[PDB]
Amino acid sequence: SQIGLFSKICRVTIKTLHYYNKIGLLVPAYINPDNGYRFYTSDQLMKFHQIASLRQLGFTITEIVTLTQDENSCHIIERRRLEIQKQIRDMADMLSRINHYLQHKKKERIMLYQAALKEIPECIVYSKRFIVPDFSSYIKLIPPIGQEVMKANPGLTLTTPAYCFTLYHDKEYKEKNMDVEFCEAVNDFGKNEGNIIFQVIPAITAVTVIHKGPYDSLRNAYIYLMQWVEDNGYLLTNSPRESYIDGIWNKQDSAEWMTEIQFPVEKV
Amino acid sequence: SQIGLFSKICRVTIKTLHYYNKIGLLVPAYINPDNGYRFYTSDQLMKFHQIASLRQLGFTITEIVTLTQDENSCHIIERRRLEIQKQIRDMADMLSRINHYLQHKKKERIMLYQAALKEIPECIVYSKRFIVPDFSSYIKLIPPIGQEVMKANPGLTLTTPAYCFTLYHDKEYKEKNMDVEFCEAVNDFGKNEGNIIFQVIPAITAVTVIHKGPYDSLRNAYIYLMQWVEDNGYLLTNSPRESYIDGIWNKQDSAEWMTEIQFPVEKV
Ligand code: 118
Ligand code: 118
Repeated sequence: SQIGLFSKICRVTIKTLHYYNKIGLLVPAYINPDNGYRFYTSDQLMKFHQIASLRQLGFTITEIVTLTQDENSCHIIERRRLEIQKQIRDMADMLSRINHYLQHKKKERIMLYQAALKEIPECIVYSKRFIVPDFSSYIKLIPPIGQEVMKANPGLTLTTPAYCFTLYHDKEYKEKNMDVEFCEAVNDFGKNEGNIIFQVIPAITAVTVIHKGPYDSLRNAYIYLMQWVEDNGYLLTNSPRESYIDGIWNKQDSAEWMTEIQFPVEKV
Repeated sequence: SQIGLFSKICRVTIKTLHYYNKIGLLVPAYINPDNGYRFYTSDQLMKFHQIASLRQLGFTITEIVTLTQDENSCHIIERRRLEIQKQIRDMADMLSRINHYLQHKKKERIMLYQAALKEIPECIVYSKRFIVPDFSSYIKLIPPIGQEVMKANPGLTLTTPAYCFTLYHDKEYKEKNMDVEFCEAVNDFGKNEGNIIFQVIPAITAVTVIHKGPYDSLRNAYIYLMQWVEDNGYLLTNSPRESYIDGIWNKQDSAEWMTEIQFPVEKV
């Protein structure tokens, strides 16, 4: 059976048979030496059937070489079983994500906020946890802390890139009784004089959305994020953070400012 | 903020930012013409955030380059949703097949048969449907059926490759007095003579198993295939075909016989 007839028997292209010969997966029975023409037999169709049966299960080519040459190799198929289970979980989450994205673009003509699930590493921060009467009053008392901590810790260099955020330790919603904890990441340990202390903040996977503009609309992102958090079945494992990209330090106009709200979540 | 500090903000590789810049997506703010350095600003971070959100959604890069600026293009999102649904369906299929594979390999030392789905086209066959008392009498009676057909039709040329097969239109296991229909696909129309007719057999999606051995033990294969259709949640849509590829006519050794069982099947 010449390669054309055989390629139509097994119903696959010629280049596929060329490739399977090139990698040594399916070798013709008899190659004519001067022309190089490949001729197969029935016992090449018998092997191509096994090859295609394994290849419909997603096995990579080298995995098929091993599956056909090494017997009692059930650990590689089980490994592939676990990987396929992981991709099914991931694809179902993707389904929920794309349903929510389509649900939004029909709900609003503009996508104001996209939600990204990113991993944030562990940090070394100086932290002050305290009650706040008003979030507007919360903004002013931070540069005093900036003076104070650099005073008490000489030569303490903050991490680059700068990570300056807020934990919201409140389990429900209110506007004037916010129990917050301001954390900012530095390089080394330090002195703990004052309400300012040092602590290690563990690495977390968190869904974050970046809101750009003034802070009075920031709650929007939270409602959105909360929707997201409930829609895709994620569970909020820790208190929500808010990391400051743009603000009074870089830029003077308060409408081009930008913060990023981060929800610590776990997949359940 | 050079590309290193920006790549450390997003926790992304320098090569990814390079690739994005090459493709036109996420062009940086300032490319210094003396040394070609790349400086990024936080607005580029805001753009990269939605880039990373879509890349976390499964969207290919050309789809992100078309989605990040032409904000009206929405049909491409239900289209991606349909692609993901197709993949989830096929992955669930694959998962059922891998679990069935694992149970069967843990069962027996030797994997005798290996099922594979393939799309068999429609084909113009000549057919003869009739009753047989046993399998051996049937095996002996096919060749005179072929001889009668080649005599009654002058100029009848078979199709290459030779798709010559039979159908068991019974639904339960009938060992004797079988209602069997032999058929073979030909090049073009002939004239109906006797009880042999011509017709066009429609294209199917068939789960196939190649039996190597004498014909009286093809039965095993069917049971296996049956388990495969009940286990992996497929459904037998039509009478099972059995195609003869290699056998007593081409090689007189009984142990080099090849028959390709084809269950017409549909997904549930
Ligand atoms: C110590 C404590 C706070 C700040 Sb900053 C800041 C943070 C990261 C990168 C640049 C600046 C600040 C504010 C105004 C003027 C100058 C610096 C800051 C304040 C509130 C909330 C978040 C960050 C700086 C040092
Ligand atoms: C019409 C009917 C049967 C056969 Sb064949 C056969 C040939 C090629 C591929 C598959 C089957 C046959 C028999 C003798 C000499 C040459 C060809 C055949 C034989 C036994 C059982 C079933 C079919 C051929 C034409």
